[PDB]
Amino acid sequence: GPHMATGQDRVVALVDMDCFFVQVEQRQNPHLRNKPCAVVQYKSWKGGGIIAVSYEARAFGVTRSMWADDAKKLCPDLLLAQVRESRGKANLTKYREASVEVMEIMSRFAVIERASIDEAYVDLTSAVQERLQKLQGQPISADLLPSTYIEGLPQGPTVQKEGMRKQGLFQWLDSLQIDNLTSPDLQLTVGAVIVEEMRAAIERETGFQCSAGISHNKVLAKLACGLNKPNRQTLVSHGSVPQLFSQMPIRKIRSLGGKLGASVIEILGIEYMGELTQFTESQLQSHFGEKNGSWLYAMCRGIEHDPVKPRQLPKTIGCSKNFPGKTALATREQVQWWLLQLAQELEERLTKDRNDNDRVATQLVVSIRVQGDKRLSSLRRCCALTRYDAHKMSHDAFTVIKNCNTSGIQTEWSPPLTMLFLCATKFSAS
DNA sequence: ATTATGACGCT
DNA sequence: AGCGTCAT
Ligand SMILES: Nc1ncnc2c1ncn2[C@H]1C[C@H](O)[C@@H](COP(=O)(O)OP(=O)(O)OP(=O)(O)O)O1
Ligand SMILES: [Ca+2]
Ligand SMILES: [Mg+2]
Repeated sequence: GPHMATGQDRVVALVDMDCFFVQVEQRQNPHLRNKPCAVVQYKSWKGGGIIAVSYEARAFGVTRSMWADDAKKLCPDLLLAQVRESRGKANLTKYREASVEVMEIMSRFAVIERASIDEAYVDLTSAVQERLQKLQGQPISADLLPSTYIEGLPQGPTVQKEGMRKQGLFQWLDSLQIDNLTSPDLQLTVGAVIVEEMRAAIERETGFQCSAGISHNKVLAKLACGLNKPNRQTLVSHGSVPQLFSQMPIRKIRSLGGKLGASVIEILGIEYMGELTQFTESQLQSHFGEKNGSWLYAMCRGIEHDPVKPRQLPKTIGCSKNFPGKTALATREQVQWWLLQLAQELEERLTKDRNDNDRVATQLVVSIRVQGDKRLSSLRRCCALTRYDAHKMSHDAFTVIKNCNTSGIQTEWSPPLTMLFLCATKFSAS
């Protein structure tokens, strides 16, 4: 009843760029704009691996992870842009720098948590309170929400999508009580107005379009964001949760896309998020552990407490290359050359990071994979990172891994290496 | 023969 | 610490 918390204390948004790497390439090369196009890395093997796909191309069934030669079978006129190559490896600098552009604009509106290269969570709670004071009990015009969907509406008593969007919006605004400044539905609505403004600013100043979700926590904001893409934003109210979750596959919720989600389905014999409400907190804890059990118990009711962490910069800077099939490194000279290439890119990124962000990494992590292992990493060892120098870093990396060489021969490397990975971590202010 | 990342949890 | 999971 009156003591039962409802997880409506915050307004949280998740902003995610539409087909991000593609938009970066389309801004640079107008010939790619408004075309079925994809971004690919490498080229020799099957025309390269697709990593981002424009919405026009998705209509043909082109997807991420598809080989470009295969995508071309679905979409003969597919245009491609290739990821830059430096020191023999894909170099993602252009996209990282474009990411910074967006993150800096968002940070003008509120504190953000960088969640990936192309998305950030936003805690809008305080910004909403402020805007509410400005409004002075003034109603919110639908004009202020020109790209917003209200999940679950319209309902009750309509052919085209934009018209549906507006009907839903009008039902929502018609029911709002703007008299109450602590009304969670009102707070979300004002949050959506701010997110419209943030999204407009992003597009004006970068050229990039994005989608967004607005709700009361990160998981719902994230789910909302994906409900209407591209170039639209979705508000998921506390009230919409029971209907939304009643047919929502468990795997769609962030963190349940893998083995745990699979275990939830298997052990409990259920399919949808809403079916979780029927179990006690202790029951869920017994199957999935104290922490997961509590989290699932609240989450299936639309409640989640993870804070938007104030962190705009990545916590690690890493460089990685796979050496698949026949290209696996089988000589010490090979291993040393590629560690150097990786270390050189890393030094470059580290030096720029130190200048821009006044911090220095203190730990170097070195990871490899050996031919045969089905695991991402076979071995992960750390050493001290005392100087931003590529030759030293690569020499150190070699030293920590050199014992993995089964070969009785000094020159040879066995079993061959199918992945190398250098990662700088444990930053300190400088 | 996706690849190149990046965060966080467990013990 | 080194490993595993989940994600973009
Ligand atoms: N598995 C991956 N491997 C390599 N790069 C990836 C991978 N997943 C995502 N990326 C890169 C390319 C994407 O443009 C960018 C953002 O990813 P993501 O948000 O999942 O999709 P997207 O922005 O391309 O399309 P959407 O409009 O569906 O969000 O990160
Ligand atoms: Ca995206
Ligand atoms: Mg994303």
